Amino acid sequence: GLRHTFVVADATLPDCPLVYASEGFYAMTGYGPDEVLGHNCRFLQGEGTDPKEVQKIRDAIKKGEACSVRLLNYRKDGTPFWNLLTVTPIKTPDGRVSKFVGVQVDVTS
Ligand SMILES: *[C@@]12=NC3=[C]C([C])=C([C])[C]=C3N([C][C]([O])[C]([O])[C]([O])[C]OP([O])([O])=O)C1=NC(=O)[N]C2=O
Repeated sequence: GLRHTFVVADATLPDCPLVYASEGFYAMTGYGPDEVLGHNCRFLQGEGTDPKEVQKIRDAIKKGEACSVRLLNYRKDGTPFWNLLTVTPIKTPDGRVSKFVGVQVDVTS
């Protein structure tokens, strides 16, 4: 298949911190678990990140809906790369959102 990464966000906490990331996620971005875990994924964002696309993710999280955007992210070394992101809400049986799962694909080609 195509190369991709994977993270899990804990919705039971208010700002959706990351609680597990795939080895590809650390290797793609250059950040380590000690600088990724516990934090919201937005640290990957930067000057060229489109605020309208960011808005689409922020609303989907509030609304508990899946979303797919294309964002300009930045590695730890500041170099940019294009990240196609799909966020999926994971619900408990009672309809409540417990976790958000994100597949990140570098589509810089
Ligand atoms: C990020 N991946 C990512 C993965 C999950 C599971 C979730 C829930 C969010 C992301 N984001 C977005 C970020 O965490 C945040 O939700 C948005 O920026 C909108 O909220 P704010 O308050 O900051 O406007 C991801 N953002 C990225 O830029 N790159 C990803 O890989």
